[PDB]
Amino acid sequence: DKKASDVADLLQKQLSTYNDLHLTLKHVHWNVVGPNFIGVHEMIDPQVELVRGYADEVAERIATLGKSPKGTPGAIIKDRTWDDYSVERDTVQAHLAALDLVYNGVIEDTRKSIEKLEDLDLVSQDLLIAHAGELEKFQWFVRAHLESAG
Amino acid sequence: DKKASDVADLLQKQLSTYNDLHLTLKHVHWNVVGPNFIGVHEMIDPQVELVRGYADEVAERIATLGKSPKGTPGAIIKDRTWDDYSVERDTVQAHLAALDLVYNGVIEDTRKSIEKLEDLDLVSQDLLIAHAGELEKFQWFVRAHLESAG
Amino acid sequence: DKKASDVADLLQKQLSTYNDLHLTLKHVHWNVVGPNFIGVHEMIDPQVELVRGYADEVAERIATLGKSPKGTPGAIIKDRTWDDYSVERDTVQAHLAALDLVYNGVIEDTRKSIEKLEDLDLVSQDLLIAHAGELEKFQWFVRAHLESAG
Amino acid sequence: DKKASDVADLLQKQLSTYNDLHLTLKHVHWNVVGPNFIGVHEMIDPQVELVRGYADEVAERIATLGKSPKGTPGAIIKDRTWDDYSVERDTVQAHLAALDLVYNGVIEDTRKSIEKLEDLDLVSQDLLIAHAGELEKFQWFVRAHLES
Amino acid sequence: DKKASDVADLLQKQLSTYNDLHLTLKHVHWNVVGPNFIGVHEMIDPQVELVRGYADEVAERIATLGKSPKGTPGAIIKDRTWDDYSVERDTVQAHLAALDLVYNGVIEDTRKSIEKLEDLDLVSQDLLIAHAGELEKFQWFVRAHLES
Amino acid sequence: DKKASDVADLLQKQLSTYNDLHLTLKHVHWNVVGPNFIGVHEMIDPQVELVRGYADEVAERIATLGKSPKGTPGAIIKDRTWDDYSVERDTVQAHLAALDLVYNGVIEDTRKSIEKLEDLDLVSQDLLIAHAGELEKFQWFVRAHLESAG
Amino acid sequence: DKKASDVADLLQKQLSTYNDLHLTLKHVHWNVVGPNFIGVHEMIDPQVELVRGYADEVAERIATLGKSPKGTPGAIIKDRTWDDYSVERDTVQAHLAALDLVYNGVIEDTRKSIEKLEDLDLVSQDLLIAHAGELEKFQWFVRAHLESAG
Amino acid sequence: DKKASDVADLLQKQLSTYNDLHLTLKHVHWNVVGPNFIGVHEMIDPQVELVRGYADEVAERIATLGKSPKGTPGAIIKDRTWDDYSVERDTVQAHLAALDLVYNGVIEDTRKSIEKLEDLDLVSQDLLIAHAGELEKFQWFVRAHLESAG
Amino acid sequence: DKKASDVADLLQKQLSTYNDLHLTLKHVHWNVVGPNFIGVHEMIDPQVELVRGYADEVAERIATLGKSPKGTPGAIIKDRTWDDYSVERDTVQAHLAALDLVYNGVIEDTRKSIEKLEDLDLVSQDLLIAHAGELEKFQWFVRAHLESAG
Amino acid sequence: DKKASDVADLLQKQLSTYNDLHLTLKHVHWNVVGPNFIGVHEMIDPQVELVRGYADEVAERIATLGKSPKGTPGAIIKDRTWDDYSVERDTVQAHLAALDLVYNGVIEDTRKSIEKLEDLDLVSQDLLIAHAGELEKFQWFVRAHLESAG
Amino acid sequence: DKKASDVADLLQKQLSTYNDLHLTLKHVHWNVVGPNFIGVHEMIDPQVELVRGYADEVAERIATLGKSPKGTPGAIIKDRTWDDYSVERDTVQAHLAALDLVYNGVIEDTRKSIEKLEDLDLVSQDLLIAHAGELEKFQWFVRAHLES
Amino acid sequence: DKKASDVADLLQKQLSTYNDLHLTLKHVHWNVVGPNFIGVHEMIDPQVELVRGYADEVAERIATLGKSPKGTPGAIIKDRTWDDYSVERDTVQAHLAALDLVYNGVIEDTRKSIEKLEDLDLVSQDLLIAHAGELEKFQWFVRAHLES
Repeated sequence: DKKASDVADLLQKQLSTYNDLHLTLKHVHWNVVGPNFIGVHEMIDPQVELVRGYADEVAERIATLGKSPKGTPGAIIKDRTWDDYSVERDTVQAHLAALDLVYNGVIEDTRKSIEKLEDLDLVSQDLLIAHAGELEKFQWFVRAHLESAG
Repeated sequence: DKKASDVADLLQKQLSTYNDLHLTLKHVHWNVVGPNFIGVHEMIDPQVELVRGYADEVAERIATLGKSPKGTPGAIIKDRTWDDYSVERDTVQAHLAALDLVYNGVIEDTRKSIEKLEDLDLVSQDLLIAHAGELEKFQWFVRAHLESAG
Repeated sequence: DKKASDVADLLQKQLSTYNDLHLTLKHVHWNVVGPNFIGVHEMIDPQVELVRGYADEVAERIATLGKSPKGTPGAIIKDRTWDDYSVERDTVQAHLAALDLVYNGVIEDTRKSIEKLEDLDLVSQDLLIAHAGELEKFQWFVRAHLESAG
Repeated sequence: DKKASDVADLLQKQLSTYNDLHLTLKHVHWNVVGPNFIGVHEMIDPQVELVRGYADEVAERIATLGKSPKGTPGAIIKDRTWDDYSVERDTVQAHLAALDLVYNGVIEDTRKSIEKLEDLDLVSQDLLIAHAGELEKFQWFVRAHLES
Repeated sequence: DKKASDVADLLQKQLSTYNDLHLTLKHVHWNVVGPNFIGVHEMIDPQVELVRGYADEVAERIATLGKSPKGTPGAIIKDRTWDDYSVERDTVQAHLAALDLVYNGVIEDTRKSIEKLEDLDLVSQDLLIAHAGELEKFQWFVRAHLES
Repeated sequence: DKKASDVADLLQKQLSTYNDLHLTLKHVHWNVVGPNFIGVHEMIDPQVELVRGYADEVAERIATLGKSPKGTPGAIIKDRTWDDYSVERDTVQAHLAALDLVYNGVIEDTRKSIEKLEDLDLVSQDLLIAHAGELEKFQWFVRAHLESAG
Repeated sequence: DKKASDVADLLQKQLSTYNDLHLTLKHVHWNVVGPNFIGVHEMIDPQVELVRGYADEVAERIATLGKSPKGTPGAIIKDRTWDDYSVERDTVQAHLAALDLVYNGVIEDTRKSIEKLEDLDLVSQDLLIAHAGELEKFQWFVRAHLESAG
Repeated sequence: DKKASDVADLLQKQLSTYNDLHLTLKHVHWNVVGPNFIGVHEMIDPQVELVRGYADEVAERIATLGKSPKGTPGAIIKDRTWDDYSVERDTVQAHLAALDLVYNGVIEDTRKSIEKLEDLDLVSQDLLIAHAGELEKFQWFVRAHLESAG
Repeated sequence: DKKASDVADLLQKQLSTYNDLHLTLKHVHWNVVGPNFIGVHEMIDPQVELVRGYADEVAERIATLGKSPKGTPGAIIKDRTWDDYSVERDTVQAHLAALDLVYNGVIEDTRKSIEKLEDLDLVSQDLLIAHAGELEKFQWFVRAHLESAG
Repeated sequence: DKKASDVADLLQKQLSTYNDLHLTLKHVHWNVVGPNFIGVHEMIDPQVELVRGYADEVAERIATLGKSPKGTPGAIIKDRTWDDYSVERDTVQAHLAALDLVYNGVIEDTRKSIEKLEDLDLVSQDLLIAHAGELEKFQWFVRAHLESAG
Repeated sequence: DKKASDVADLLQKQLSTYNDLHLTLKHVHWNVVGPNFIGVHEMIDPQVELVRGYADEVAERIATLGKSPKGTPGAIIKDRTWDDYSVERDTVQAHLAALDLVYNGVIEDTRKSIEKLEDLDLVSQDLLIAHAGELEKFQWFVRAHLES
Repeated sequence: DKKASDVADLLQKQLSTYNDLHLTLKHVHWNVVGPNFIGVHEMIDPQVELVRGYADEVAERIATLGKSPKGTPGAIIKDRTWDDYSVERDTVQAHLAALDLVYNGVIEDTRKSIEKLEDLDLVSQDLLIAHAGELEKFQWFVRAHLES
């Protein structure tokens, strides 16, 4: 129960971020309009599944550690730090810029936890290190759209 | 814009209920313990996908009608009427009883909308009528567990 | 069969609308060019699939009703629906704008046949109710690419 | 509940029809001979699975409505209002003709249930309305065979 | 031919058993409730398809032997020597117990046919010997449930 | 591109032949009846698939050559090829006999375009050489159903 | 080497019958014409694969026993007893009648071997007993065509 | 009937060579022993299917042309020119050397026919040109085994 | 159940033979080296699959008979069958020779259990009859790699 | 290779733990009975799959390191880990309780090898880090079935 | 043999083109940015596999013709007559324009080989004629992007 | 950013290794002859796809880190520190021996990068650590061939 409790808490934070993340991901998928919006749909779909699956992993890891994971809407806002995605019906430029911002928080938060799990739980850390690869790759695809010349 | 606006609103309610629903569904999947918890996992998994897909349908129907659908956590609690699933680490009996309750609201709410869409939009109604079939069947599987003799 | 004759007549118009539709749909696929034409390709492919399928259902339903379904080119330009598609090799917006109007008539015609079937054949009605949803959803995606005039 | 018992009762009549139907579908499959029985084999197979699935759908709908669905041979006999299918080893013509008559009842009974369910249960009605389309479509393929 | 009519007759008794069996399998599927009915759902499904397939195998074997296989509800009643399955909405315990008894007969009847076919038709015998393995294997899973 | 213009012209005729062909092919599918009609169903289904595919290849080739491919109903009845199919609900032989003649023209026209392409475009020629094989093989199966007049 | 040699010989006979069988099967597939010839194709195809596979089994069993199996054309006629299928371009009635005859020999020959292997090799016998099931079922489908009333 | 008759004859020759070929192919598959015999099995299997399929193509092309194709064992030896594979239980070296020889005849014979079909039937020629690619590639894999240094 | 006890006893020996077999089979897979070791890999993989499957059948049959099947390591070295496999990292022939002898005992033991079951349980017998065929076929392939001493 | 020798040694213990593990895992599968035994079946099947796979990875890694991996029964009971599984035909809780303890040792041993590998081989460490996650997740599911003593 | 060495030589030039092509295809895939790079991603992927497969087809054809096919980076440089693709992170417009020019050469070189092979090897020619169709089809999709 | 440019640089060296590697893998595939070249064919195929995929993974990682990944033949030559693979049509023994030496460098270079990335980028390191396992596993199968 020693450090496991502490790790379990770190994961809960991650759990709420993922839930909030795939909800948001879906939200923009539904509200993006404009010329190149099919490409955005194409790009979001797989990420939504990846993140949803990461929520399952993170959640099942919290339970394996001994605590009870929370996935209800209330727990999402309680844990939440990143306000609430506020861009609605809009273009690819607006939603991508906003999403890039969302990922800065997600990636930065994931890096810290990986750093914090170094001496608590290698397994749980490896879990986060695997997620960071896709989280960061995705942000790049997002950024790549906002570069009409680079 | 006439009645479409009104239909679009009815759907938004449904959209938030579904989002809250698959989040909750997942929450119990993660927190159910006890002897017959594998059967509960088995039963929940497909429902989580069905409901998630219904969220996409309902959401894409709101946009098709002309309004902007909301899937962020904030919109879920704003629209929300059914509090916030409060059963955590627990047995199959407790979670199923709670879920049966959750579905009473979901099914009852879906029936009204189907009733209200009768003279507004047959298509959107057919969408809800298709969902009601699975929503109700699922509740029965849930109830079936709580019947150790019937 | 008297009402069966009417219903069949109604479906025949729908059939010809569907045939002209997938011919037209494919026509644009082969003629859309521009920086984002591929997004439109990936949008049309499954719609052609669906509409070719809908034509089969309507044709088979008509036969089921005891009438001979007509699918020859002469039959199509007779029942007709819209001016023989006049956009050749052109931009994405030029094509999508045209497509939008083509879908306005399809959806309107579908809406009317559904009302007329209300008191004639619940099964044939159900067929169009099912069709309307995807037909409307598709226009939506076409319109999503368009966003001018404020 | 008192309006749902009415829906459960209809459905059980519908459930027994499906069971007797997919058994009969297999029976004709096993006994059709003649130059083109192969095609009738192909035509019946997917229908058998469709109807076997429809039986499942209705039985589950009955249990959802709080009643106990009946699927034993005895249940079929009790509910059955028609005569046991009586064609044995025979021509494609003979079976397809008998089957045409069978689907006349199946379809007529389904429409009457779709008609009653109208003011009782729109969800249960939707279930049958969906079935109807397939049952009637299948009867056409049976009939197309009969028009030499 | 006079030794093949004997094989066709056995098989028809076997064919009616399978039909009554896969109908009953579905029936219990539709009526099991309780904490662990989900598993019994999973356990019955593949068995249902296996038995539905076995019915097909036997019916075709009968037609191959020159006789007309019977698969209608009426055929089942005529051939049936057992009582219609009588358990309705009930516990997993109740159905699995009733089913255990059902498979006792199914298996006993199959061995007697495997025993007669010995000197009548080795190919038909091989068909049943193959079925037996699955029928008995399935009865064990039913029984494993009963040993609390 | 001068020869490219000719080649493209040649393909356009082929395209319209293919469009009329799968429309016609499907027309008979919906109208064949008789004791062995299903054998004809199973014969036509993959042929419609193939011909719809061939039209796509020819259309894309034409575009590849710098021309705008035409696939509208008006385009089809203009280039035309055979009298608008005139067999409605009829027997298998009645339909197959008609189909046979329709294929005589297709195959003949293909044979000629292949000769003309001999010295213009080996790639477009190769496309028709490939098409001819299945087109001819199909007529064969149609004729196999027919065997009268000794 | 004792009885294995004898069993190995019995199998070689079977091997040549199978090879001759799938060749013949294919021959009629190619030469059957008439109304219901699609059904015959449909029926033959799977049998051709089954029999071809039985040739592999029987052949690999001969090698496993210690002898060298022969699949060349010469070995087929040497072992052959049933002349050489002599029906060419022809109808379903003619080819089926001929095939029924071919199977009488095949089935009768298979029964004897099963009978002869009873005290030589149970495994090799089980192999033949499995084949007999399909060989006999197939003959029935063949006979079923020649019964326009039964 | 003019040249088609002549082409039909050329194909029959090819048909018998293929039949004899896949029989032989299978024969060596069953009789190859030694260290690297798995690789030989691996290599033969796909060729056996390819060649069997080529027999179907060639055969269906003969019928499409108007003649009756022959696949019975008798026709194989009548048409046959290449004696009868005489290597039995043996090593990879022996069987491969023999097979290389078999293919020299097959490839050389195929080249002539392609050459002879140049002014008779382009379609039938294309059929043979497609086969030659695989026939020749296969011979190379065979030769590659007999090169323990090259 | 008296005979059921004997039969079960018989199967238990078979079970342990199968467990030692797939453990041993996998042992060599990991230790075979040499120029043609991969051919042996591809040979063993499906055999391990099959034998692991056979163990499941025998185990389940034993339970079906009312006995407790034993699959622990202690159970295996008790019933035993052959000297704990003693070939480590070695050549292909060294391993295959050893494998050959291991299969001689398996096949012999199977042959005996099949005779003993003759008058006890036709179903359990049928199970081994089925197993014997693949077990023997596998030895064959092992022996095919070997061909020394004339 | 000195450290490579140590690492290999470490993996060999892991290998034997994995072999005993899937043998034991399968042992219980065949011996679990009770009202909810099937839930345990469906829980064990993929775990056996995984553990058999892990053994292959560890075995191949050991060989990759230049050592001979040992997978014989004698090797397993030598390295050993826990008392030869002693629960035969028994209840679900009786089996799962035992399984729980077996997994405590596996996970602990894995945890230690991962620490020891920290400074010897990052790749072999990564292998166990990957294994630990599923091994621990599985214990979790086993423990989820258990919930006594408050 | 002396007429086959000519075919092997052509093909090696063709083999080096394909290798440099599927490497370049991946390179543009990795460096396209802008509003619609996703589509260009989708468009390039299947082409990459097609060309990687074509490289295989030609290399095997060369070995079949008795020569040793060359596929190392050094082989590419030796055979290469064009300049290394030089566009880095850049707009879809920039890469698709550069690629259009690349396929101009690829297609022109393929037709000249199809033209020589005419009297040398009809089978090898058939191989390239098949490739050409895909290479030219792909160049059209590249160009359709350029016509704003 | 100044610590990420270091990671991007390493990776580009790694990216050029993979490209030269999957080209070379294909090259040996095309030129192995002898009694058991078929197996070496099977062994190389999945490795080729694995390495082609790894090239993609690294290139994308470089673009994610803000740099432009280089995949053209010229890029390979520039980064390449080893000699172009020089074995032509030759025995399985000859290629597998040469390949063993090739993977010695590939693996040694990958460990040094895994070692540097330790304090630079744990995510990029994780990427290579994953690759290493496959690269080393593949080198063992190459070596197992060499131990006659």
